[PDB]
Amino acid sequence: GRLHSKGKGISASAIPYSRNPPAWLKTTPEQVVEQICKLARKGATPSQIGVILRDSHGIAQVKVVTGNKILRILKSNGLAPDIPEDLYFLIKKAVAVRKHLERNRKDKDSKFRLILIESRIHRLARYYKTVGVLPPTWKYESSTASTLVA
Amino acid sequence: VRTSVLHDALNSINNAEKMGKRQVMIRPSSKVIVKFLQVMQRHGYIGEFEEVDNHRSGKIVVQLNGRLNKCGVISPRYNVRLAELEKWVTKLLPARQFGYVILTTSAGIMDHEEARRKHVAGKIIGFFY
Amino acid sequence: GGKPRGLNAARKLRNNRREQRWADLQYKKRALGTAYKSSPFGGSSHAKGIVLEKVGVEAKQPNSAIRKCVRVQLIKNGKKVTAFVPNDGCLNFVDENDEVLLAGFGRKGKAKGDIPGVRFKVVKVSGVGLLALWKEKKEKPR
RNA sequence: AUAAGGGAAGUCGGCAAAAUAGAUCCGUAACUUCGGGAAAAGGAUUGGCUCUAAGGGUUGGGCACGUUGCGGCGUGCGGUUAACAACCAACUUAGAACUGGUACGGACAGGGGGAAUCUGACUGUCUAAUUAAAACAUAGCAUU
RNA sequence: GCGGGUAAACGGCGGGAGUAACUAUGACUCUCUUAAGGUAGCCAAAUGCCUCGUCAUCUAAUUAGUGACGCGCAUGAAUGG
RNA sequence: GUAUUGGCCAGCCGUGGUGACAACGGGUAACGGAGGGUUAGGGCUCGACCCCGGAGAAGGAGCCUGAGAAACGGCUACUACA
RNA sequence: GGUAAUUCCAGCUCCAAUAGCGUAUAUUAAAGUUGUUGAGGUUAAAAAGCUCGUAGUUGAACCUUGGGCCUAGCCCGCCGGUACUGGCUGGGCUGGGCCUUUCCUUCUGGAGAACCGCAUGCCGGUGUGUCGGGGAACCAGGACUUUUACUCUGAACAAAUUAGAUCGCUUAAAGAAGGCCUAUGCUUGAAUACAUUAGCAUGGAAUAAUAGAAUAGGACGUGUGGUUCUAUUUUGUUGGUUUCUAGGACCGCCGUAAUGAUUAAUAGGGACAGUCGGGGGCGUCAGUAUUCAAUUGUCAGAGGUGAAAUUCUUGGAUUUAUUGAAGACUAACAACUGCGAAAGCAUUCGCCAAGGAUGUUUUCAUUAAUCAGGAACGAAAGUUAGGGGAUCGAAGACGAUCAGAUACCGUCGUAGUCUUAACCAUAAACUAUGCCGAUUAGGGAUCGGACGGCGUUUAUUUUUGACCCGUUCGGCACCUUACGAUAAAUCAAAAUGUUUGGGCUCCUGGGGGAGUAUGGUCGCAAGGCUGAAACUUAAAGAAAUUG
RNA sequence: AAAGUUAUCCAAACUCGGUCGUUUAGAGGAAGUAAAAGUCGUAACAAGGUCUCCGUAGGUGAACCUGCGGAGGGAUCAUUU
Ligand SMILES: [Mg+2]
Ligand SMILES: [Mg+2]
Ligand SMILES: [Mg+2]
Ligand SMILES: [Mg+2]
Ligand SMILES: [Mg+2]
Ligand SMILES: [Mg+2]
Ligand SMILES: [Mg+2]
Ligand SMILES: [Mg+2]
Ligand SMILES: [Mg+2]
Ligand SMILES: [Mg+2]
Ligand SMILES: [Mg+2]
Ligand SMILES: [Mg+2]
Ligand SMILES: [Mg+2]
Ligand SMILES: [Mg+2]
Ligand SMILES: [Mg+2]
Ligand SMILES: [Mg+2]
Ligand SMILES: [Mg+2]
Ligand SMILES: [Mg+2]
Ligand SMILES: [Mg+2]
Ligand SMILES: [Mg+2]
Ligand SMILES: [Mg+2]
Ligand SMILES: [Mg+2]
Ligand SMILES: [Mg+2]
Ligand SMILES: [Mg+2]
Ligand SMILES: [Mg+2]
Ligand SMILES: [Mg+2]
Ligand SMILES: [Mg+2]
Ligand SMILES: [Mg+2]
Ligand SMILES: [Mg+2]
Ligand SMILES: [Mg+2]
Ligand SMILES: [Mg+2]
Ligand SMILES: [Mg+2]
Ligand SMILES: [Mg+2]
Ligand SMILES: [Mg+2]
Ligand SMILES: [Mg+2]
Ligand SMILES: [Mg+2]
Ligand SMILES: [Mg+2]
Ligand SMILES: [Mg+2]
Ligand SMILES: [Mg+2]
Ligand SMILES: [Mg+2]
Ligand SMILES: [Mg+2]
Ligand SMILES: [Mg+2]
Ligand SMILES: [Mg+2]
Ligand SMILES: [Mg+2]
Ligand SMILES: [Mg+2]
Ligand SMILES: [Mg+2]
Ligand SMILES: [Mg+2]
Ligand SMILES: [Mg+2]
Ligand SMILES: [Mg+2]
Ligand SMILES: [Mg+2]
Ligand SMILES: [Mg+2]
Ligand SMILES: [Mg+2]
Ligand SMILES: [Mg+2]
Ligand SMILES: [Mg+2]
Repeated sequence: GRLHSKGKGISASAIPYSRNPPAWLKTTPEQVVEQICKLARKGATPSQIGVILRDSHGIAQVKVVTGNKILRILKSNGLAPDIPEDLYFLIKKAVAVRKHLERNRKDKDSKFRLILIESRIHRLARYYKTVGVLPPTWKYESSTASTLVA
Repeated sequence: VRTSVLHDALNSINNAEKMGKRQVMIRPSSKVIVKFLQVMQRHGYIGEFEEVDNHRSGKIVVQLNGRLNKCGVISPRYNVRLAELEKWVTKLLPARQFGYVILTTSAGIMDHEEARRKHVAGKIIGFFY
Repeated sequence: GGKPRGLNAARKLRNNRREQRWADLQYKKRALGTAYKSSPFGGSSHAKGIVLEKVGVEAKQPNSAIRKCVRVQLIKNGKKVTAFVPNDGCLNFVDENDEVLLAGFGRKGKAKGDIPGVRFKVVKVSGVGLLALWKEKKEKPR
């Protein structure tokens, strides 16, 4: 099922069979990218630019409209984040939970939880290191990890 | 996790045939599966098959008409010389007159009977009778 | 069921095998060689000894008899064991200090029949043979 | 103070005396409150003379112009001497050859050790002028 | 005076007869007796008269030493084991 | 130095080498191999011994002659027997 | 075998092998009772209490297929004639060329034919060949080609042995001998395959791994600048220098090109939205009850048991009403209902972090499954230091029953039962049933999210909230049925297993001795983990039938 | 060119001490198995006359008893406004 559970949910999204824009879209690929770059500099992580553009006006899938992937666009325009967003958010969650635990000494379950979060951090960092996005000498030290997020 | 789509396909076919069905569902499709089906057809053991092509992996629908006894898969792909290839036919085939053991070699996959005429050996992938 | 099945997993199967083999009684008996160490016979078939006295032992509950065993002194290591005398009437022939020859019952380290705690039988006395003397094929030397 | 051979056979009792002793290098048990026991037990070297090696300090680094009488400066701008040259200064450590009536911490100075039992946990204190101990005190524990 | 509590308060914590297919012992049982009848432990020990107790070890020889045995004249739990 | 390479040995300078993918050590009633016994197939067990290779002449060391020996139906010395 | 012995000691008769037969020990089959092929793990011996995680094992799909042709070789079938030949658009079978956007790298040298033609021979070409327009095929040499695994064919490799061909030592076990008319002679054999691990070459290119262009540091050009190095022979000889030239390394400018990025797995990770629960931690609020205490009224009994007594009582017991204090616990609601990895979790409210499921035309793109050692958690009881100490109650003291009663019954009662800071790591820790993945039959309930619909109820009222009908996802469960499985009880898994192979981890082999002795390791201790041997025995054990 | 001689090297052999492995004696203490017509009780198998079993702690001549938390392998698959 999932890495740490026995649940078997299947909630997800289904990609339509068609790979062509609808006839009512009438939006060129060139203009959208600059809107993407302004929102990226405005602060949104690549995750929610798609949902905000989808909700606000028109484009549901950026790939079919422009022929290029969203992160690829940001990388080619020099706006890619230094650290991947999923690992960034996982670190932020782990630091905030540790911050709660040192204040609440006898919060007995969160000690068990921290092992799961840190083990997933180590597995994802090992993948990123073995693929080359992060330098091979990068290490996750719990003491100063709070500075990386903010 | 899924470790043998071929094993899943043959198991589902064997179950449906034992249950008297006429059509079967195979979720994953691969080159080994598709090349397996014509080999099945050339001896009359199955009928028409259709593979609908969704963009993910495709599916398989083969049509059965009875006439099929069993179809199994050997999971560890052993290495067999040419001289002892008759040991396997002695092991897991009811008789030499009918039944086929399928091998994979550098010249495509084929049954053990045409493989003997090709004077070639390789790895074992399944059997049917 | 449940064994490793991979194509390069022969190491787990052979290494796991030896420990499991110890669970066999015959294997343990051979491997520790207690017969070479603990058994009265030094892993051999026969042995020679000297009789010291004749003792009678009563059988278990359903039967009722005296089995007429004998005490023997081993030359090899000087320990004391008890042995049986087969056929009938052999006790008269077998005197004290008679240089007997012994063998086993074939029960492989456990008691045989109704005779308790005795594992050996006399084959020869003064090197002539019991059954031959019983059938008067030979005469016991003095 | 010294004594041939024996080495506690003397005596209530090894009382008195003798034996070991510095430094460098090896090696070190049972037990344990894991801090110890431990310098455990038990071994090897130590002179004279002639040499070798190691451990430091101080002063010096290119052009391009302008004042002051070959020099102190004021500057601007390059390179890190593949670390060079001179002078100065006490001791500590390691190694080699030769040498002797085989001796060398040559005087002085300088732990005998091991296997067990009784008793008090330890350091400490008292009958000045016959008893320093198992006696007293101690931290800890409990009660009013 | 009468009636309750209190032992890390002072202190205390027993005798006699029978009984298992040899012999020995007594698991077991009757009996007198009051505040309770020495539990866990330990021992010829600095505490035992009979005593130089009995067995083993150390010695050529040991009233000495050590390890065990326990109806202990008269061991024993903060008078602490 | 050896018939010759080589930490085989003598000096100087670095701090290395093997290991859970089983190192290191303890047992072996262990000379190794060609091979013997037993069979549907897969295996289990034996192999001092007629063929090939290695080591030894009671236990250790040292050496002459000779192309070839650290030899024992060659020598020297100790230990135990005689 | 205890007085008519089918089983002992004898006589008759009979049985098995036969110049051989019995006994002891070792070893193999028997043994699918060691099990890769091929063995059990709900109850017969056996799934670690639970989760994370390292070695180790296993890992989703995707890249040149097909067509049209033509012909060679090689078998086999058939038909007949005749020893035996042709034929059959016979069946193939192995290819070897083609074109389809694909076909096949490359240099030099040797060698050297074919095709057309010639002179002479002849009757339009040839043997001439000491033909030239030649240039199939071969040989000997240079330059490049992802690398492993895998398979086919070769080379090299011991005599003996095994299988195995030949020869009548009178046959045979053996042996490599012998044979032929008549010979003063001739002739032959003394074979062959396998071993099988590692190493050396060749063809095939499926299956299983690996590398390549993304900050272009990418491919090409006889395009053109360079800036570096080398040096054949040619100018008489030698030396020195230069030019052109040939080749090698590196860096620019321009041009050429379809200029370089696979899907988005009912695999996984992350984001977002409305929700859901007795999941966790801290603080706070409430509830009766129990015990104790105070005030108030009366008078002889009150407790408990099959039945009594111990105990409390006019020094007013028990009971009645009001008030106060202390600690523990949250009835009914409460269920074949919910949450958590398990152990476990129920009074109100506030704060803090965490989680599942649903919805989604958000995001990354194999990031994954099980794990030897290793690590976190782990009921109750127990241990070390403080606080608290209502109720029960190990130990203990009394009252009864009984022949005895150190118990069951009744009145008291210490540790403990609560909490703070640290240890212990075992339970029938049970679903006696390991984890991941695929398929297999009908039904109706039910908890959470989403979607559709006819109506009722109701409000500063509509949409929302409550009820009803149908579909779907994810759970805790249940009834019938067997095509299936088991020795059976029984099972939608305990099925898809003699027609036996999806991936991963652990444990058992007749009963006792024994979870014992000893060694090691953790802990203050109690104890935990690992874990034998001597000896003894023919039965223990499981499910069901009749009593 | 012989005996003898000085200094290294290769080194048998002996003495003392340390360590590893095997066999074996030992007062006394404490277990297991078998053979019994032994003594004392009756814990378990029926609701075995107090339902049985598991973990933990204490107590008693002995089987055993009691406290706390679990399990049914139980003597209940089940009780409605
Ligand atoms: Mg996992
Ligand atoms: Mg799923
Ligand atoms: Mg003297
Ligand atoms: Mg003297
Ligand atoms: Mg002396
Ligand atoms: Mg004396
Ligand atoms: Mg005297
Ligand atoms: Mg003195
Ligand atoms: Mg010393
Ligand atoms: Mg000492
Ligand atoms: Mg000197
Ligand atoms: Mg000295
Ligand atoms: Mg003592
Ligand atoms: Mg003192
Ligand atoms: Mg004084
Ligand atoms: Mg004094
Ligand atoms: Mg006593
Ligand atoms: Mg005494
Ligand atoms: Mg005394
Ligand atoms: Mg004593
Ligand atoms: Mg004495
Ligand atoms: Mg003396
Ligand atoms: Mg007294
Ligand atoms: Mg006293
Ligand atoms: Mg006293
Ligand atoms: Mg290393
Ligand atoms: Mg040997
Ligand atoms: Mg041999
Ligand atoms: Mg030989
Ligand atoms: Mg020799
Ligand atoms: Mg020699
Ligand atoms: Mg000789
Ligand atoms: Mg010789
Ligand atoms: Mg079995
Ligand atoms: Mg059972
Ligand atoms: Mg069982
Ligand atoms: Mg279990
Ligand atoms: Mg695959
Ligand atoms: Mg009143
Ligand atoms: Mg409530
Ligand atoms: Mg609820
Ligand atoms: Mg483990
Ligand atoms: Mg607890
Ligand atoms: Mg307390
Ligand atoms: Mg009671
Ligand atoms: Mg009470
Ligand atoms: Mg507690
Ligand atoms: Mg357990
Ligand atoms: Mg479990
Ligand atoms: Mg609705
Ligand atoms: Mg039964
Ligand atoms: Mg004894
Ligand atoms: Mg009972
Ligand atoms: Mg039952």
